[PDB]
Amino acid sequence: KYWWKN
Amino acid sequence: ERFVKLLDQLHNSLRIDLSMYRNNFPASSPERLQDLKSTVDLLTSITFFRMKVQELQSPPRASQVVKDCVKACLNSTYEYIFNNCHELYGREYQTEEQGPSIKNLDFWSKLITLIVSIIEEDKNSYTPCLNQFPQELNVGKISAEVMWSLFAQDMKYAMEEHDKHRLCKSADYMNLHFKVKWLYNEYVAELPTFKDRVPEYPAWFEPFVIQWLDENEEVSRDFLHGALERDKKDGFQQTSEHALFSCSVVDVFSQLNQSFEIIKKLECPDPQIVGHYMRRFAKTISNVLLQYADIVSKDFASYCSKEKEKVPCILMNNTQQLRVQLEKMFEAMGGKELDAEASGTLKELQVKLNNVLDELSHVFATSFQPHIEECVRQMGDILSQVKGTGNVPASACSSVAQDADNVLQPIMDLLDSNLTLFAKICEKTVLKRVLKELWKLVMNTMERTIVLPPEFSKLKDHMVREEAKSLTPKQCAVVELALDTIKQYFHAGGVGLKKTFLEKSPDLQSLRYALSLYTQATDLLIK
Repeated sequence: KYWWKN
Repeated sequence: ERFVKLLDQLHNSLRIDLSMYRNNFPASSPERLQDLKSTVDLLTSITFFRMKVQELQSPPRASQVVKDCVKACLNSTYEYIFNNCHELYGREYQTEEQGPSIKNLDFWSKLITLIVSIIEEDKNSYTPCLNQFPQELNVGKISAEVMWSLFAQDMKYAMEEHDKHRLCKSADYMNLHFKVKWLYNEYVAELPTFKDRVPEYPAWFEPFVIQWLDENEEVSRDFLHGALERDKKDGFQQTSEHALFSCSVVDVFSQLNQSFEIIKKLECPDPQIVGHYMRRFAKTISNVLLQYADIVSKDFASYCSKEKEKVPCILMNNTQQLRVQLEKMFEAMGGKELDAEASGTLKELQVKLNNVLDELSHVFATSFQPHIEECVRQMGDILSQVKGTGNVPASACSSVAQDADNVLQPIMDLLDSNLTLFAKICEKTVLKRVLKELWKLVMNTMERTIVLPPEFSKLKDHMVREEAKSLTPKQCAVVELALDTIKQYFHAGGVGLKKTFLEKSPDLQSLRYALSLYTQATDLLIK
């Protein structure tokens, strides 16, 4: 998944 | 005619009496204070008589004569406490070669205390006692002026002497400067003579403050080498949750601000001199902070490259924090209004620090350089295996989109855990700097791996560049899409680089031009 969501 | 001389005799006799009023009429004795009042009454009456009857152009009247007698007593009083300073002090206050010394300033601190006792005595006693001419005779007011003026004459000479020999601790000069300011502001600053200010006293101490600053810089620079080792030995721990910097940062700026707070408490009323202290202290801030940066930039690599990666981020945050807390000092030193040459060195310091965060970020991003080249060679190999698969079952077909994912998968596995780690522990600027740098690195490696230009070879006689071997249509498409995807991956929906920046990135434009040589199959004439 997008590295910038968590 | 023998009467006019008998009057002069009497007038002169009272003049002698009042010219030593303090000694002749001790504040201790209420009745003696009364006699002093009677004595001034008698003098005015004699004067009033002469002015009404005789017409000798009026010698005073009264108030100016008493004033001149009071000024005399003060000159005598000052002489008394100057010659008896030590004895008067140790007897009433406390906790040889007496008089002013050049080995210590004790004499002057004690003299100040005695001066105050005198002024206070003239305010609390005497002033109410001598209330005949309120508009024109304020003993306490005139006591402060004379006492200060006599003190200033000696203090100026003393400090010129101390300027030549030094010999005392800078602390001792600093404290005396402080105690004088208190005396001046408490008793003198609001006097008509002085109200226009530009007082001369700070100039006496100016070279002693400069020396203290010179010593202060060498003390701060010493405190630096220590705050950093204490931090390094503690392993550059983030301080607390939302402060992405370490302890050495808060330590340095506390030290710098305590030192600035010392200058501030002097309350120097001479701006030209205040500019001098600011010009000098700015040099201290520069040399201290630049040292912090130079200390870190000389050790940065050893923590970076090989894991871990938290420390290098914090060291960059620290360096950024220097930038933000400098500006905070700049305002505290009264920015814009600040001395030009002073603000000049600080603004030249913001530049130097900025051009260090850049240097630092570049070193950090380059610590990934080998692994990136590996991921990029890996993605060039995968691309070279991209084929069209027409007459083949629809489930066994690999789409352009699926293929682009497979190309980017190596470099994404690398950056994912990372980008993610950053941003979580970097200030915005630090993160943006790292991303901008990692961006340039990926674009460059791609330009020099999957799309290296055709080589030169000798053609007929003069070495021409060979024809590029065009990518297949499916290959072109997979490249394009993969490229467009990396761009979105670095934008990160509004936490990474801005879309405007990525688009006008010269490193992207060079890669696109390089790509264009091989991508002839799908490039449109007429776009």
